Amino acid sequence: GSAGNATEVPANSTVLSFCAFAVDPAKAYKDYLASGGQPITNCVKMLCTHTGTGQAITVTPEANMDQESFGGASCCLYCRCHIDHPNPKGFCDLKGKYVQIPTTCANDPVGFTLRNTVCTVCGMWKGYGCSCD
Amino acid sequence: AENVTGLFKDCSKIITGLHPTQAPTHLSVDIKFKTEGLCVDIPGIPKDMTYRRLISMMGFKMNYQVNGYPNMFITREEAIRHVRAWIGFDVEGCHATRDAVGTNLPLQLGFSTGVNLVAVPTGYVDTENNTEFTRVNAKPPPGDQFKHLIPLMYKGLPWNVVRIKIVQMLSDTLKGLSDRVVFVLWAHGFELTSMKYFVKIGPERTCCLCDKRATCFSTSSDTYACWNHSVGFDYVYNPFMIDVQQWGFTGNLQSNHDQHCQVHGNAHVASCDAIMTRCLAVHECFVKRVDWSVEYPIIGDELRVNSACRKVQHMVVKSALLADKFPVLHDIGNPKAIKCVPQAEVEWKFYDAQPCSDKAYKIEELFYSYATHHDKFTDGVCLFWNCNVDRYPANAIVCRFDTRVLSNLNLPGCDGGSLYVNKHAFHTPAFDKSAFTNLKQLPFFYYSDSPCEYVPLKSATCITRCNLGGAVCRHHANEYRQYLDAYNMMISAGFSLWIYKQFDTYNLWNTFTR
Ligand SMILES: C[S@@+](CC[C@H](N)C(=O)[O-])C[C@H]1O[C@@H](n2cnc3c(N)ncnc32)[C@H](O)[C@@H]1O
Ligand SMILES: [Mg+2]
Ligand SMILES: [Zn+2]
Ligand SMILES: [Zn+2]
Ligand SMILES: [Zn+2]
Ligand SMILES: [Zn+2]
Repeated sequence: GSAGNATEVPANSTVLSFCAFAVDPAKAYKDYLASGGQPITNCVKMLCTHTGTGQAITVTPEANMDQESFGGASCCLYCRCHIDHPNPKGFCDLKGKYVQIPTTCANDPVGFTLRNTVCTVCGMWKGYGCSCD
Repeated sequence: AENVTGLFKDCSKIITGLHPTQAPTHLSVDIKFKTEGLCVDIPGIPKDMTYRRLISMMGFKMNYQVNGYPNMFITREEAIRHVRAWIGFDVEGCHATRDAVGTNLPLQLGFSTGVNLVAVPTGYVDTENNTEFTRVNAKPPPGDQFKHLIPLMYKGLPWNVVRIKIVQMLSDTLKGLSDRVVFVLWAHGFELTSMKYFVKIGPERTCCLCDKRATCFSTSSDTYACWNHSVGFDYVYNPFMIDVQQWGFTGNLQSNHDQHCQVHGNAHVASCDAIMTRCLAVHECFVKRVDWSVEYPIIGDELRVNSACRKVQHMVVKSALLADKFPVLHDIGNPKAIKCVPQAEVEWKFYDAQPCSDKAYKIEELFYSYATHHDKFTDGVCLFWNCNVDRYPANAIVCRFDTRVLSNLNLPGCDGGSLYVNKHAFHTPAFDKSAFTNLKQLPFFYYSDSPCEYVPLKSATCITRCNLGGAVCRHHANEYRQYLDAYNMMISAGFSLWIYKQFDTYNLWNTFTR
């Protein structure tokens, strides 16, 4: 009877319904973008000092004049659609930590976390960028 | 501002979630972290080390267009094209009472097939590390009419079991019949929600080690499965569904079902609900008569049955004309001229409810009912060949489908009638002895008037072209064998033959006079 606490805005319904059922959620999302569908919104956006490391995974928000900061779980697709995580057992990386995105690419924080991997050396975004390699 | 779904509505009884990390959304992070339409990290007020929050799966609401991905809801038209890919689907359910509130779990699933699968209440619970799919405390709905759900709480069954049993139960039912699945449901919300458990979705795929499109999916080892050749498969790759109620029905399902079909009474069991949904779809679509523009591919051996059917038709109506020498023949249910015996002296009149437009000049537009028409043809013989009616007149030759026989051709229907599909599916009324009360059953016989020409056999039953001898005559002995085979084929096909009682095998002998 609700009788509950509403976690979601209608604008994200179809996308989230779509990726929930999909065998490959990741593809389904990128595909859905191509179709002209809107990128997932409502992710948690951090008011920040914006002086800090550019590191993607941080225990407290760390941002740059270029970067913006988001609560990790809201930026993770698997956390967001409440489906199992690609890591075989069982755990998500982004949950419990803040995640930083380039402002230009900040429109779709959810996909950004899918597309890219952090470099193991400096613990920073690869190519967006990295002094390593 | 602003609107909310709620879909993935947080059903936990916790006040004050959720830390801005380990918060799925801005909507829930405690007011304490929110300022100026934003969120901010306060190290002082910590994220929870342990929490369990039930997430509601209700209101899935999926309408989307992606090139590689098929629409899983279909037009009424497209739903006719594929029939008995049709399965009625309804899920009774339960509420989570204890550590959460405000969502419905899928207690008992039911289908057009008599089967009912009951499951342990389980749901999706968010935790610090991940989302987990787990058993949940739950209670039955309040009503006295829901009092029957209580025992089902304990009984069974793990979902890993149920979603595997579901596939096989669908598998052996749809294996020969169709390439796909379509779900027929009355009010689609909860069943869509229920579907989340046993269904994964994606772009079309072909069966591993097989040609046909893949119905099933296996998480155990990634594979895409055929309807037939799958086994031990948990998930259903690409189901289709159609919501009947979307068709503008006035009332509740039971009212509309019971209007037409009385063979299904209602026990609240999920199946008995999921069947009723099918009758309606059947009736609404198929009791409208014989749209001829629809082509359903055939498997199998209907062609043989079709040829055999016509073949036996010719034989019996030719003889019945010879033996009793009728002046006129009223052929009822013949949309096209198409005399079965092409050459006969007899006056041949056609009657049909839906005469084909061209070639409609010959035919009288008529709907036969014994009540009205018992008088109206007193003369000659009447022929109803697969024209299913109010009880037949005393003078007639009739072939009728006996619905009671099951073969992959005929599908269940309303009420007690089976919808028969060879081509151009014909819904036929339930088989009734009383309909034949004026007639008698039709014994097998063979008739050939021909000049005569591996082991030979003697048949007491026939008119042989030559009976003076044994007498096995190599042309007839073979033709008799071939005809009987085509007769036994269509009698196994579920057709039954009935004749006016005046008819006698003997009178065909006098045609052998000279
Ligand atoms: C009887 S079925 C096919 C059988 C067909 N007579 C044959 O042997 O090919 C299709 C036709 O049945 C006719 N039909 C069904 N019920 C009828 C009725 N009560 N009165 C007249 N025609 C009927 C329809 O009008 C329709 O054209
Ligand atoms: Mg239902
Ligand atoms: Zn995650
Ligand atoms: Zn690096
Ligand atoms: Zn196969
Ligand atoms: Zn019924």
